[PDB]
Amino acid sequence: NIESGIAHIRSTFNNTIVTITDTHGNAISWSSAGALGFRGSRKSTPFAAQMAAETAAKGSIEHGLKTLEVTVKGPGSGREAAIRALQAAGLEVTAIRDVTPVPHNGCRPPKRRRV
Amino acid sequence: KNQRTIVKVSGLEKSFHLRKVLQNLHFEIKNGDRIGLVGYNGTGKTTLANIIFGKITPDNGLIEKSRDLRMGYLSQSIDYEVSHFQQSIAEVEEHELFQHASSLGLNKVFDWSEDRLTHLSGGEKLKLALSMVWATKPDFLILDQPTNHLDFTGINWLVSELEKFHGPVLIISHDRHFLDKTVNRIFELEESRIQFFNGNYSDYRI
Amino acid sequence: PRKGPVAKRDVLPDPIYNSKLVSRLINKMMIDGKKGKSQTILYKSFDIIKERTGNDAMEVFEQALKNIMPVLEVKARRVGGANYQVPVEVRPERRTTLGLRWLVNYARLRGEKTMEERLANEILDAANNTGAAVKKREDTHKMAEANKAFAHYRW
Amino acid sequence: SREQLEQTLSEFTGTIITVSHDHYFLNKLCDRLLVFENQQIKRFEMKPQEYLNKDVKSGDRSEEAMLIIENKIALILGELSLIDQNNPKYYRLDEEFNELLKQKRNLK
RNA sequence: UGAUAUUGAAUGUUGGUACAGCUUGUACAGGAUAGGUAGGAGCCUUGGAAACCGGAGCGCCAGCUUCGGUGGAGGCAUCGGU
Ligand SMILES: Nc1ncnc2c1ncn2[C@@H]1O[C@H](COP(=O)(O)OP(=O)(O)OP(=O)(O)O)[C@@H](O)[C@H]1O
Repeated sequence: NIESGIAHIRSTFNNTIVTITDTHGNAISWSSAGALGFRGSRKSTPFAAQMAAETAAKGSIEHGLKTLEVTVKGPGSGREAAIRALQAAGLEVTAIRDVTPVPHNGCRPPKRRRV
Repeated sequence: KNQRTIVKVSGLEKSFHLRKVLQNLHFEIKNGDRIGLVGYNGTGKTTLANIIFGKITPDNGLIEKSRDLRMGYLSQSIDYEVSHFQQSIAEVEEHELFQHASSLGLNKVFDWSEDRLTHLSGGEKLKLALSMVWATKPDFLILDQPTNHLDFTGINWLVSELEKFHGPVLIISHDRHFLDKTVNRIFELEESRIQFFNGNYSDYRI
Repeated sequence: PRKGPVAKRDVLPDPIYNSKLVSRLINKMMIDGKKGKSQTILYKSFDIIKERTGNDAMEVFEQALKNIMPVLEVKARRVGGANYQVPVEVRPERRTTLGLRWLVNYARLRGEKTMEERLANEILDAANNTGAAVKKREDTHKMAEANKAFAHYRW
Repeated sequence: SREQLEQTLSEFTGTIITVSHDHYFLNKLCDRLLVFENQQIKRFEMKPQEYLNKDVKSGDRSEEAMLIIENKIALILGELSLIDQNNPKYYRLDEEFNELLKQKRNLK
């Protein structure tokens, strides 16, 4: 039973995962578009991000959270939907923080697609 | 109470005319076993059950069972048992039987005429047959082709009741879903030889 | 068309029930311009509705349409490789159009011998919303809700 | 035998009337239902699986509202996903979104 | 590779056996969560009835369970019906 937590939203182009943890990063609960039965294109859509956030939130509310800090990673379109969905579940969102990993010129990226 | 072997079959052979049905079957039924006897049509499942019950004597082999063991046998020719229901009222404690009956959805069986009791739905026959067997307080249940005619109600009832049952249960069924809820072992009878699988029916398939 | 929206056409209210909806259904039932046949069918049907239920036929009919008229329909859009069904709100006029059309078509498919009887039974089913036409409305609402993600898309 | 029967009956172009309490077999074969309920036979134009999983229409006159409002939420939510917060268009969509969410709460 | 002898000690976990305690028991109707059998019209009661509250387990979502704090005279039945 913990109150304050961080909501890690990993929004990629293919899927949106939402893990909810305590302030010390111990996992309370998590949800992802795939876990909710979305497949392929559907998982990417922002609608699925909403549903993923709601499902993750309702799992956490059992443990008794009230305030969430939000961290967003990846280039997906889910972050806004997932954040608004967390607010709609009742948990107040203190601050959103983009923590997408930025290399300072490190590893060579994979070759560009010729689509 | 325990898992002491209740029925032990060894070298059970049975033939009809020139057709071998059972060829050298060694198996044991222990207390608390929920065994699904599966196999395609004509493989001998009813024949086997009748031999286990004692309706048919085998050609070779021995059947070891407690001398006092009471074996409740659902059988396939329900028609015969249900026609004797009028006789069964005198032999079975009315109370228990009717208690079950109402649960199975046969309400107010007391009031049914002999006409209706001879005109029953095949699903009613089974519900009445099931209630009778369970009121006799058998120590070993054999259920040949149950849930054949049962509705959602009688299937929920037969499941919840099988789980409660204390003795062993041998269920002969083709119904994947009924097996996937009640049984933990599959006896597959093919080419007159029984093979053994652990778990329910779905994993048996795999 | 490209120029812009075009003047819709008015209908006169039915002589007996003084209802434009009734008149519109009469037009939907008409075949080969034989408006006589369709008026007779509808009036006979409304007698069956009053004679069967006992309620006013118009009240039953209006209740039936309420249960048939859809609120969200789906429009197809070819997005690259896969075609997406985009949910779109149904204009009030279109709601009435679809209701009458669906009612008439599925009524024609029923198993009664005469259209008036058929139509009557269909309206009664829609009153209790258990007929084919109702089912059609269920389907569109399912499609819209299922493809709710793609509502963003639109022309 | 059951599998072969299932294959054959799916192809058969005539009328099939089947009674079965194996709902899987029914749900594969049957597209319409005659339900025996309360000493009445009612015909339903739906598959066995859909009929059981129905949900009473007690608020079916209100689901229409919940359907239209929610579909508007989806449209505005979709657009917001594509636009940077710094665009002036963001502000208008967010106000409507929160206002529409209040309506959703009121209907529930 | 296993059993066993050489081959001992302590702890923890997990099954079986015997005993004891805590207790545990919902078809429908019926007043409602009715385990079976037996006696049964008195039993309990400042040695705290009912009722209020808090705590806890179970739960078919009806609810029962007991550690308790306020509370102070009833509460329960065979009769009745089901
Ligand atoms: N008394 C008998 N005399 C001759 N042949 C028999 C006899 N009993 C069964 N058979 C045949 O021997 C085989 C055994 O059939 P049995 O009834 O035991 O099978 P089953 O597993 O119960 O099949 P199903 O599920 O179709 O009822 C079948 O070929 C049956 O035709």
